[PDB]
Amino acid sequence: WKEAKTTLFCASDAKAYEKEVHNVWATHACVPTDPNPQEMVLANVTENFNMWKNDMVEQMHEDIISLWDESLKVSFDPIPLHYCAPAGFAILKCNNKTFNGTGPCRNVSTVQCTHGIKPVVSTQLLLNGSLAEEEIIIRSENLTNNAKTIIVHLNESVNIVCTRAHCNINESKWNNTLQKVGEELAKHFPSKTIKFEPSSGGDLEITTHSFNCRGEFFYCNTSDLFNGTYRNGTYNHTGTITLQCKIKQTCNSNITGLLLLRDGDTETFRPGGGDMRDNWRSELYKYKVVEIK
Amino acid sequence: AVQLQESGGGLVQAGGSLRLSCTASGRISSSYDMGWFRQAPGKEREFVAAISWSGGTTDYADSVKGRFAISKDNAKNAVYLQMNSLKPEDTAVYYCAAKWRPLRYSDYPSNSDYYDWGQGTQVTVSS
Ligand SMILES: *[C@@H]1O[C@H](CO)[C@@H](O)[C@H](O)[C@H]1NC(C)=O
Ligand SMILES: *[C@@H]1O[C@H](CO)[C@@H](O)[C@H](O)[C@H]1NC(C)=O
Ligand SMILES: *[C@@H]1O[C@H](CO)[C@@H](O)[C@H](O)[C@H]1NC(C)=O
Ligand SMILES: *[C@@H]1O[C@H](CO)[C@@H](O)[C@H](O)[C@H]1NC(C)=O
Ligand SMILES: *[C@@H]1O[C@H](CO)[C@@H](O)[C@H](O)[C@H]1NC(C)=O
Ligand SMILES: *[C@@H]1O[C@H](CO)[C@@H](O)[C@H](O)[C@H]1NC(C)=O
Ligand SMILES: *[C@@H]1O[C@H](CO)[C@@H](O)[C@H](O)[C@H]1NC(C)=O
Ligand SMILES: *[C@@H]1O[C@H](CO)[C@@H](O)[C@H](O)[C@H]1NC(C)=O
Repeated sequence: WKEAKTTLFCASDAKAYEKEVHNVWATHACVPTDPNPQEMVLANVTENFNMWKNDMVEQMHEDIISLWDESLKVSFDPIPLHYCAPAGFAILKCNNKTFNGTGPCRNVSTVQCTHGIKPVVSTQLLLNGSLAEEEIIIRSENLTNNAKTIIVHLNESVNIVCTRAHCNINESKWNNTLQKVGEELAKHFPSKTIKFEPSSGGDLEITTHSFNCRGEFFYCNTSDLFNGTYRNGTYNHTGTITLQCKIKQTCNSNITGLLLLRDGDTETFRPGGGDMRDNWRSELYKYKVVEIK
Repeated sequence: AVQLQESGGGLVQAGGSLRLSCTASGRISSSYDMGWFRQAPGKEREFVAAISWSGGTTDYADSVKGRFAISKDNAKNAVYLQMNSLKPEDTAVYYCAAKWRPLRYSDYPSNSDYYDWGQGTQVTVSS
């Protein structure tokens, strides 16, 4: 029960016969998972957490880097990956579902492995992740610093399917989402108008919504999604909303989070991304590593 | 991830030249960009140069185009910045950086927010 750092290992449901790339990297370097769920619930116990300084994020990063590197020296469908604590250490799991990833958490649990997380490299929006339970969440190291990213957890899933390109979003689901987000931002930012506008500039992956499907890279136009005013009340001003994807040479998935950036009478937020570690921070906000005392 | 260490900084007379080097620990995979940044006294950090790890395509800040050259040696996991015709406005701490871009569409390197960072090497250009 002492906070520390140590090398972790991965658990896979990998099958040796499958030639899918996530399998072949996992078969070699991920040990078989444990059927026993394991659990150790605690309560009225407080531990400080900081999702923005967690070495667990860096460890998944270097694995996926090596995964992609050795994979692309065709199949490509990720596997949910479990990251597990070694002997002498454990993983603390904060349980306040209203937790924002920083400060004290009064409800913890003890696990030796993580929940299944498949690695999905993307920008602007987080896909196939873990939905936030109950309320929608807002996470940043410093909201005062415009440069620091803002991760928004989705408590209601929106299905997204793009085929060989265009993308499909139900307007009813999306307009629900933005109204809440701006309302949460209205709590975090006073009196200020709160607009959503597309990426001002940068690389193609950041300016579009980029993702990989079955091995082919898709970059989708986001000017249609980020186009609203959402002040007192709500209002979206764009043309089911459809986005334009560029193939470079279908996927049934659901969005689970947002990535935003603020410019510094109105406060405007734009889609972002790039550091795939923040994609990993979306699924690792709960876990911390401690040394058994 | 990649651990970076810069070298080569120091004092140089106006008009002189200096070559900076940066080597990582840890293998650099095919989708990385490597770049150089600098921070002058009391000023914000700015882009200097970048190079694509696999393709070798370069980009230079307008302030340094012609005067600096970025190069690489993949076998050594090293990147270099040859600085010629140095001027007092180049006095700064120079940082080497890496940016993993697995979803890049082209080989052209970025000039935006790099995510992995070295400790810096100081370059002082005397008037
Ligand atoms: C602590 O977490 C457990 C597990 O979710 C929950 O059952 C319990 O009600 C929580 N205690 C609180 C919120 O006081
Ligand atoms: C999602 O969070 C918002 C917070 O404003 C809440 O109003 C809404 O009911 C939640 N949806 C759920 C729990 O399905
Ligand atoms: C998170 O909650 C803590 C209180 O526990 C607060 O101090 C901090 O400002 C909050 N940060 C965000 C990004 O919500
Ligand atoms: C956030 O604002 C500035 C960064 O722009 C920093 O100096 C300040 O200390 C930060 N405050 C908090 C509470 O994070
Ligand atoms: C998205 O499409 C709009 C309209 O065609 C265009 O103005 C904008 O530049 C496009 N952005 C990208 C990143 O393709
Ligand atoms: C809502 O309208 C009032 C005036 O009726 C104004 O003073 C206030 O700033 C507005 N709030 C927002 C969040 O737009
Ligand atoms: C909002 O959408 C309309 C139509 O899709 C477009 O003409 C307009 O430029 C968008 N606003 C932006 C990109 O700021
Ligand atoms: C999301 O999961 C589905 C099946 O669960 C898969 O077919 C799809 O490729 C996944 N999407 C991404 C972006 O990994």
